[PDB]
Amino acid sequence: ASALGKLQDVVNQNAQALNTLVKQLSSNFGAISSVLNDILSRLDKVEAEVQIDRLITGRLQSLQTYVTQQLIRAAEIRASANLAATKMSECVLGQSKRVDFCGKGYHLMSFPQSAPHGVVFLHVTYVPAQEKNFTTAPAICHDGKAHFPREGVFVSNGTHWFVTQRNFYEPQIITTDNTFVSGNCDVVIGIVNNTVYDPLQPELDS
Amino acid sequence: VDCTMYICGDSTECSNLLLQYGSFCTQLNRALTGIAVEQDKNTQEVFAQVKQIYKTPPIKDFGGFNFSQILPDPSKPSKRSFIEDLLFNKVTDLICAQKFNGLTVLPPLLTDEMIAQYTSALLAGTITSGWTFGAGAALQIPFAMQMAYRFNGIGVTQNVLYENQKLIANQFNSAIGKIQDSLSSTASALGKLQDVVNQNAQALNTLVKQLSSNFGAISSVLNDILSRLDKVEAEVQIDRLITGRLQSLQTYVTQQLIRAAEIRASANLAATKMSECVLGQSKRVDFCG
Amino acid sequence: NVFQTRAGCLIGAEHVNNSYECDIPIGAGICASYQTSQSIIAYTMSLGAENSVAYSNNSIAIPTNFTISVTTEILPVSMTKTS
Ligand SMILES: *[C@@H]1O[C@H](CO)[C@@H](O)[C@H](O)[C@H]1NC(C)=O
Ligand SMILES: *[C@@H]1O[C@H](CO)[C@@H](O)[C@H](O)[C@H]1NC(C)=O
Ligand SMILES: *[C@@H]1O[C@H](CO)[C@@H](O)[C@H](O)[C@H]1NC(C)=O
Ligand SMILES: *[C@H]1O[C@H](CO)[C@@H](O)[C@H](O)[C@H]1NC(C)=O
Repeated sequence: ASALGKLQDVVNQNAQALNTLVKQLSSNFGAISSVLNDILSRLDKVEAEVQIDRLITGRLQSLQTYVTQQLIRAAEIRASANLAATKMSECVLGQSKRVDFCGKGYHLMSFPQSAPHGVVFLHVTYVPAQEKNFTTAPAICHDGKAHFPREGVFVSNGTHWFVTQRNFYEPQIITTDNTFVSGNCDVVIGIVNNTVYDPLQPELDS
Repeated sequence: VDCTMYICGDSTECSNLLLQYGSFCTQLNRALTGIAVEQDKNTQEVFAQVKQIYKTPPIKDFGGFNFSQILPDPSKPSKRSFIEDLLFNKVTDLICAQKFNGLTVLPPLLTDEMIAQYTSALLAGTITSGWTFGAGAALQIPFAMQMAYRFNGIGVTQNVLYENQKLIANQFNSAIGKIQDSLSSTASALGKLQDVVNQNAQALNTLVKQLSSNFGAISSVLNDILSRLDKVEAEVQIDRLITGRLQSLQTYVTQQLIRAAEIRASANLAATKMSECVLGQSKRVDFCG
Repeated sequence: NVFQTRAGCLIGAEHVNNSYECDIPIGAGICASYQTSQSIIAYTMSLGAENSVAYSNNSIAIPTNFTISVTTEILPVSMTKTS
């Protein structure tokens, strides 16, 4: 039952101050009694005027306390509401590129769900799992040209340098359609030897 | 703040009168605690977004990027990066004076040494593991092969870095150096922090000085009204003190609530940057600067 | 039983070296939890669980698997309208 505390806290604090605001009716505030009529019943008005001031001044102040709290507290909700309206627009209606705005992990989609005086999102996120230690290289010399991965990176399980996408392991034989050439070898730090297979070359020989 | 004491010092006479204002005394503590609680929630949201404490490897080879500036200093007793010491010197009696009257400064849940372990972790994973440590288990990746991605993020093809690496190294390092003097040689950069600390210590001074004001009563010493006036009249006097002081708290409390609500907004801005900017790479123009 | 702290004077919880994830925050990174029979303890708050990423300039780690997690996120929207 503690997952909803955020909502539960809002509802309580509202009902909280109301209780407090009510209980302020029963306080003397320096006046002879907290029942507005008793001051009128016991005392002649001339004097009862000054008494009722201490009630009014007390109570009238006690509202401004309550009102100011609500204003401040609403300004928090007003901020939280925009956070929702931001998520609802970006997360639910679109797909968010903002890391950990929609909740931990790469975000796929979100499902809004209503809750009393609140909203609850179900964020369907993509969390990778199982790792392998790979030896990697930023580039591969072929003929002395350098080949860099068009998307993703080079890795090598053993001798065969595999280009693959970053966030999931799908090894692929390295061909020029996976790599764009740039510069040449002597510059790139840590470039390694390999042979980048040609799609076209085999198609030829016939 | 201790409402009963701050208002009525060491006097049951005054203390009994306070009961006739009801829940003011209690609802102030309920108010300030709400602040005091979420302060350690702010610091919680910002700094610890990371499941584990990562630590930098023993040997630093980043491809020419000196991080000895920003990484924890192994030789300090409280391990804090060389830069952070520049900061803790700039920012800064009020030590017990406030603590006389019931104005207490509670210790922040997280010691500074702990804050420096988070900002070590976040900085240790950022360097080694790229951005993936925010999305799950950290993934070691060659730092120079990290920066090939962060160029693809901004649209510069990675072949720029693999060719310009040495140059980019120096530009980075020489940029880090000037950050020292930017902080070292000017004390106004931290004004944002410095303003927060001052305004807090400000209102406390004001809140204290309100104890010495007559508020229409014959004197500001709560006992003098009792020792220089039979109680039946002194009752009305102490009201003007209480009404004055008790009001003067609500002024202070309301300020803190409002001011905290600003910090609460600034905290989210950090927690947003910390998540998006540090842990990821931001596509939001001029959000990260 | 008495244990002096950084936060204050803590009575009734035996100290422990052995630091665990925070449970009931107190102050200055001292978090108290109930378990060991059992007695309330207090200890320096441990921050997460330590890890040191095995790192080298040729070392990359690519995930070969994935999971799809659904994480509830809860927000207030409106508060009770009172007049
Ligand atoms: C890689 O090997 C090291 C030991 O040399 C180990 O500590 C680390 O957890 C391994 N990482 C992966 C991704 O398997
Ligand atoms: C980082 O720079 C500092 C500057 O004082 C230097 O002493 C340190 O050896 C440098 N190298 C490392 C460890 O990154
Ligand atoms: C806590 O850890 C230390 C080792 O760091 C050990 O000596 C001690 O026995 C532990 N505390 C307990 C479980 O009594
Ligand atoms: C990968 O294997 C694990 C363990 O069997 C499984 O939980 C997960 O859903 C699988 N994902 C893929 C890549 O098929």
